[PDB]
Amino acid sequence: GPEMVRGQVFDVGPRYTNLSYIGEGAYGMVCSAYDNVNKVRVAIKKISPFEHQTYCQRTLREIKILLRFRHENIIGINDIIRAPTIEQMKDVYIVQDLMETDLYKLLKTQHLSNDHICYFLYQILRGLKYIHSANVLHRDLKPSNLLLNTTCDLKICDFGLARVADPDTRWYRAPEIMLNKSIDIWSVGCILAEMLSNRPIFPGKHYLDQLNHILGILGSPSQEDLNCIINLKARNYLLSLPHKNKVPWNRLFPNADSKALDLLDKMLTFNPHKRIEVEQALAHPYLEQYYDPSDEPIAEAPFELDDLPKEKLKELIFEETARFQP
Ligand SMILES: COC[C@@]1(C(=O)Nc2ccc3[nH]nc(-c4ccnc(C5CC5)c4)c3c2)CCN(CC(=O)N2CC=C(c3ccc(-c4ncccn4)cc3)CC2)C1
Repeated sequence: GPEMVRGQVFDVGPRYTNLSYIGEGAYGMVCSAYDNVNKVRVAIKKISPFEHQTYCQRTLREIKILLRFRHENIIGINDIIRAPTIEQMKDVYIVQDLMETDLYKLLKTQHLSNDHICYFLYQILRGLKYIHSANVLHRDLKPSNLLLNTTCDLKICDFGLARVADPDTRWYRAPEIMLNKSIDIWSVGCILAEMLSNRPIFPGKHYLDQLNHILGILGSPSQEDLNCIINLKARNYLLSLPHKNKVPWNRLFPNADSKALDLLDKMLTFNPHKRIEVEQALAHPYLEQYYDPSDEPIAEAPFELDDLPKEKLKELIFEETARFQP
């Protein structure tokens, strides 16, 4: 009865037909499909998380957040398919917009132009404005989580790690998280850097090597950065560390644009309190030809702690997808 992709039941018909393998990952499998009802191309992805709570946790964030968000530079959810009773729900099928590819695949095939880089960056920070304006952190910004259509339109995906802000992949992890909302800007910076060099800038093997890469290019932190840390054991680590001189951006990036390296700097500042916020990164000279606060929306309804048994999450998951059932 049901369609099937690489020996994987896709029980999404009769509405969704002509299914085609796009990719896979720990999450599940993603597919291109035809919506026979709205007569348009979509992406369906089959998730099977009900065994372990952290899967249930990521499933529910993904759904909660994306249903609640509407933005031009954020992948929405269109429809969601799941069994009509909670006992029999083993899988969720989340239908979203179809796109051509992600930034990860794009970088592996082409060195981009300052034209491609200025626009992509503009759209990222645009997306991020909405997200932060909802008091919400993505927490996992990176190339493979920025989707592209043939029109060079960029959309941000995967809110599996999303949280509400509340001060109480490694290569894009901000330095404060190896020690103890700006954490997104550091990712956006590391992404800017990769788009410049077609190389990940800070490719650490482990959490300590990650720092060494970071301090390798920034040099050792200043007095006031060290202060604004308040972790002692962490800070004690940093002190124990041989002095390393700041690399000027333009020696790592010779053929790169003067204005962008000025934005990268304010983006990759060690001190989280000093680092540029989205609002301003937008207002930076490098994005002068794009920056338009009229055309740069903010969440109308800003936002939720769920460390619960996988049975209550399965309930909430069922509850949140209810709106798609007769
Ligand atoms: C990176 O974007 C990939 C995830 C993302 O959304 N993909 C995605 C979404 C919409 C899309 N439209 N068009 C394309 C598309 C079209 C064409 N070419 C591409 C690129 C060439 C690849 C992409 C596309 C791709 C896939 C799912 N994910 C978010 C997610 O679904 N959630 C967060 C994580 C969850 C989860 C993770 C792991 C497990 C689990 N792990 C181990 C065992 C069991 N379960 C369970 C749930 C479930 C909920 C981010």
